[PDB]
Amino acid sequence: FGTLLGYAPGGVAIYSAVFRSYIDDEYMGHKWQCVEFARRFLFLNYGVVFTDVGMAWEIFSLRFLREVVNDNILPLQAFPNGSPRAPVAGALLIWDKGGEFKDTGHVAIITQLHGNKVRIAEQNVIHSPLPQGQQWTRELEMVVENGCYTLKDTFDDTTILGWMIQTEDTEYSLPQPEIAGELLKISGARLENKGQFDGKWLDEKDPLQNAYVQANGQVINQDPYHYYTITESAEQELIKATNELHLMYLHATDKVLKDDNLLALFDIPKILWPRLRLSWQRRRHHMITGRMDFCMDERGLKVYEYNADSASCHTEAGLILERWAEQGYKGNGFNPAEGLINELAGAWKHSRARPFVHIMQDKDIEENYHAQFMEQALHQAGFETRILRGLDELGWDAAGQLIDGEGRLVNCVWKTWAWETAFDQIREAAVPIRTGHPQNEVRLIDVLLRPEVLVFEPLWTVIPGNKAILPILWSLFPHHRYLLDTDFTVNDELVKTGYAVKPIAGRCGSNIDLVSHHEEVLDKTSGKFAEQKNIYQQLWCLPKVDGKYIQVCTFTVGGNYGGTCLRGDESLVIKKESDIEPLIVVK
Amino acid sequence: APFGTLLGYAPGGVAIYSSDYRSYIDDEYMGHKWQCVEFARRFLFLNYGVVFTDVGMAWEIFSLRFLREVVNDNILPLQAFPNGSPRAPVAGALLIWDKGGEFKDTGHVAIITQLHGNKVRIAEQNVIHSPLPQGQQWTRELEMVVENGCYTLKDTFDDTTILGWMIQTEDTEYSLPQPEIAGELLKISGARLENKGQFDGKWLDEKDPLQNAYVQANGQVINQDPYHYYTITESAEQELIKATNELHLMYLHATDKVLKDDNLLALFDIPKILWPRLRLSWQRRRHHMITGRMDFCMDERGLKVYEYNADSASCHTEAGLILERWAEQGYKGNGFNPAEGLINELAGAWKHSRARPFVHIMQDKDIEENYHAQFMEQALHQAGFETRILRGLDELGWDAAGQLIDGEGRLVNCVWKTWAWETAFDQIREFAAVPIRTGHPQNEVRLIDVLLRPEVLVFEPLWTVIPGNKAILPILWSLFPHHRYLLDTDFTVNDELVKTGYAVKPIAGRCGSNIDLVSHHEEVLDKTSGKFAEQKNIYQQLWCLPKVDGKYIQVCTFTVGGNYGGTCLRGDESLVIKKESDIEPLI
Ligand SMILES: Nc1ncnc2c1ncn2[C@@H]1O[C@H](COP(=O)(O)OP(=O)(O)NP(=O)(O)O)[C@@H](O)[C@H]1O
Ligand SMILES: Nc1ncnc2c1ncn2[C@@H]1O[C@H](COP(=O)(O)OP(=O)(O)NP(=O)(O)O)[C@@H](O)[C@H]1O
Ligand SMILES: [Mg+2]
Ligand SMILES: [Mg+2]
Ligand SMILES: [Mg+2]
Ligand SMILES: [Mg+2]
Repeated sequence: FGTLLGYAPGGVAIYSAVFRSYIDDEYMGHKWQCVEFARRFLFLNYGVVFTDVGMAWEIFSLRFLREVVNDNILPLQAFPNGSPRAPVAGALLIWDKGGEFKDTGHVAIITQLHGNKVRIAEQNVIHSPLPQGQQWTRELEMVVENGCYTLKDTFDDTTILGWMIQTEDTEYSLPQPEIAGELLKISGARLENKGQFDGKWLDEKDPLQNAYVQANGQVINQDPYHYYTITESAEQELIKATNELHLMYLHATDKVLKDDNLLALFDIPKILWPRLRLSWQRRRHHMITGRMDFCMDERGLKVYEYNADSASCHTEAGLILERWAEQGYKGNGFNPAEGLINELAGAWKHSRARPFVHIMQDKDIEENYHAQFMEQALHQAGFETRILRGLDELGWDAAGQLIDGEGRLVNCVWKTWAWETAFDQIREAAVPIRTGHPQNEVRLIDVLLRPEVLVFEPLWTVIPGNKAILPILWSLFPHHRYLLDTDFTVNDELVKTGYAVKPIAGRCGSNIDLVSHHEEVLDKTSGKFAEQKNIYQQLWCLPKVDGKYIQVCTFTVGGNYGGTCLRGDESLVIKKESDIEPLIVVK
Repeated sequence: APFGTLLGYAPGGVAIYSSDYRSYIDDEYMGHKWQCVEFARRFLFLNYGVVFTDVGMAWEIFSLRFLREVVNDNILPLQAFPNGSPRAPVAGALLIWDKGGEFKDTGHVAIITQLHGNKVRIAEQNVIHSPLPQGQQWTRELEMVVENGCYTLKDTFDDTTILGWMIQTEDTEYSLPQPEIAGELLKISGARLENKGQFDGKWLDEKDPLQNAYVQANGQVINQDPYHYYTITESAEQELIKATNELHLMYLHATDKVLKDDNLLALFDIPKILWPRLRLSWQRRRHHMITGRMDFCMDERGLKVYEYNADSASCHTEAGLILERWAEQGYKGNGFNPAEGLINELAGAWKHSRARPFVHIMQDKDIEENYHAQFMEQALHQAGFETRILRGLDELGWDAAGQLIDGEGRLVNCVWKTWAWETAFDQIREFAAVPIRTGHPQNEVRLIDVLLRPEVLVFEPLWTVIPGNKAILPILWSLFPHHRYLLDTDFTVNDELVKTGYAVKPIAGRCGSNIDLVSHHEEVLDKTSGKFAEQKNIYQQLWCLPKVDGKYIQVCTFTVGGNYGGTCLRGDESLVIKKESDIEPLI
């Protein structure tokens, strides 16, 4: 393991959790699989990288590479084995899962084309030192007949999907694989009632679970004997979409922070602009968790919003639903969010956070278990926490430093508070924060914006959590399959489709108005944000399944998929009071 | 309060320490703990993401006409208003003091934190060294008198002079012209020493390996008349320092702009394959440049810069040591060696480079490069590094796997090259990634097989080829039109250049090779042969060196870690300075 075997062109080493391979703070892969080599190769040689993928064969489905130096997105065309499009050096070559590559699939780099052969460089095929100075691992027979190009693999039971090239030229290239509507259908299921949820099924021995009870009782939803399922094909679409939209959202965030006209649309205090930028530039890789809201049904997959600032439901999807399973599911399926705690613990272990982080939650019994759920992650990652319930335990020394109750310094914190809240305190000649007070009255903004404090999630995360970014995403990725047309007005095309009126910095499902392509108000909610800037997002009603509208939620943990959860409501607009609906992935 | 003790915070949480006798924030140099400039610059960066260049004295800030936006190396305009100006001294502006009274010769600077119609509050660092009133975010209050539109401030001191304030804005109304220096101060004068035989035998100490290195190459000699020297006024040096820091920031801005636009970068004739790396380099090794050298024409007419040797520059030993020996040996006046601390500031930039513990020095087998290697070896040694000089490439070879190793078999991972990158680029002009060897029968390692090895960390960084290439001159002209120090440089002989006459110069040449100086009369004032005849030329406005005491003197300033590192001369019987032109003692 790890023995250096040789080098691909340009001098890219080839070898045979704590195996994460990074070059700077860019994730190359897992040591030392086929994907890690192809990614690193592309990263050291062309400054580009493809998004996270579970299996190597999932690569052949991407249609874009990211250019790191400027978070720019480039077009990547795919080509089937046997194409007029010739397989040039440096192109990605992918294998479907099958034979030698049972389930994984495979990927390598074409280092050199010939007249009757081709040389590829790759990892996890060869585990022996290569001959002095030879920069390739295998050769593959190529058949050039009638302008068409075919590659023949050295194995006898492996399908080669094709090669890929980063180019605008779409000629000879195939279309982006589109998933079957049926495979995306959500459908109800039921457990056999043997009184499995008739009592204290939630383990009250566990402090975390018990905190949940204190805030919600022994309840997940009205009927715990009923649950829903999604095909394992859907979860994969969910993983494709989550990872892909995650990059999109950042590509737009960077785009926003690069032009005062675009940033100006978010109504953030103009005094926080330079700080937004600086935060983006040095904490771009420090985001920890996020939740994406989707509509999923036979029509396809659409994104409503990306709660990137401060999300929740982690405890529910990643702990309670597990208990529910362990308590009453005897099937073969699985909870798409089972390993959320670890995913998070992972993200924390690699976050440049201080050894001792203060957890800042509000004095709401409902946040208690959320703060503790996260504290579990931080503790699993080896950090020291101290859960601050409200701003009362906070104070300043004589000089002006932030100390907690025990009297220690507060320089690193993970908040439950949304940044827009601290923003509010500003909207009343440079970030006005107190550094001392006769009564020691410390405020939220007096902590989160104290330059010396390391906050999670980062400041810039409020750009992607703000809806003013949706119209921008549309502008940059027009007619993208997961996107919904949204604008800061009701344009001609929207007036025609119907739309959702939404406050740019709202949440909980507040002040949302749903108008049809007719005139009628399909549904409306109240809220505290009825006075802020609204956006209008193309309508796209939630699917009703077994008497409840259902919205799919995935989580992002450090940029990548972290799980899926369900949310149901008797009405079209999911709200804070909505129920969590058990979900079980099936194949 | 002792040194380093925190007394309080300015607006936004910018701490104020007691400087009762160097600070960085990430990778950005802020100042020296804890001067008035260290706080002034830190305030701006933490609050506004901008910063102003390295200044010798705080009073010099008032002469600066631009700020730097760090998050994108963009340059912002900064106007200066006299104290007594219609322009009101808004909060956040810079308040600069001229040297005098309480602020003797250092001068002084502070930040206006708030206005009160009849008063103003400011924060600073090297004025009061005692804790401040719990919570008070200012250090002093000045009386602002407003009489008929004008604004005047009165400083709490009776003998000091307040220059005015500065505001980053495009509105030049009420503002001051960027001062110019009286050409008479920029004149280079000839001087002579009393001949009492100070330079007749062996004045260079041969027991010092360094000096001996110099002598084995040049003998006990610097120029043809060691008794004659030149002088410039301390004001000209200040100007020279002013210009060096300014141009350095300019070139770096021009580099950023080039690596952000393919249509520009393409004018450099750098093998495409390297583009992604050029970019990656600018991004990581942004602050890793050690030392460069600028070439100027200075005289009553003012200051012009011909080129900026940022890749590989020499003359460091001559200026910072041999001339030191010359003075210590035959000078007894009051003037000084403008380059005396090179070695010390050199060790400086190394100590703060992200350099690896053992650094291989790579020179070419030139009895002349030996002392430039060894001189640099001293700074490395002083900054605490282990070195081994490599003369030529015979000593290099590869392991069985393909790793670069030196004579004594150790790994070559870090390197300070004497070689010019273009030499390595040339080995590319003769694939699907940079064509380097990671193995070879005869174990024959080329230059490029080292500099472009991904694991090999080199100095100077790859990107420096850009500023070092003269295709940047036209770009620089384009960005900073009729700039005080720039010369009209284009890629063709445009109308204007026909009028002035111009220099024909290869974009990637050195030593003064293949230069053609044509007059407005359209005559060839001078020519030089060379090995760069066949590459792309740029044409720069003629601006002949001045002739002083029989020779033409060109001024040179060293850049070191981005800031002025000293000055030296070079004279020649011709208008063209070459590798053979001698160094002339400056004082
Ligand atoms: N374009 C749309 N078409 C149909 N329904 C929509 C649309 N946008 C939103 N909704 C519904 O409105 C709810 C609220 O919209 P959403 O974009 O999630 O805003 P939010 O208040 O920021 N969410 P959250 O932070 O989870 O509480 C969703 O959960 C959907 O059920
Ligand atoms: N615009 C100009 N007008 C008049 N003389 C010039 C001009 N540009 C250059 N020269 C002269 O030509 C010499 C060579 O030009 P320079 O720009 O230093 O090129 P170089 O060969 O890259 N320098 P170097 O790397 O130090 O050896 C200068 O030192 C001057 O003596
Ligand atoms: Mg939502
Ligand atoms: Mg939301
Ligand atoms: Mg020169
Ligand atoms: Mg040069």
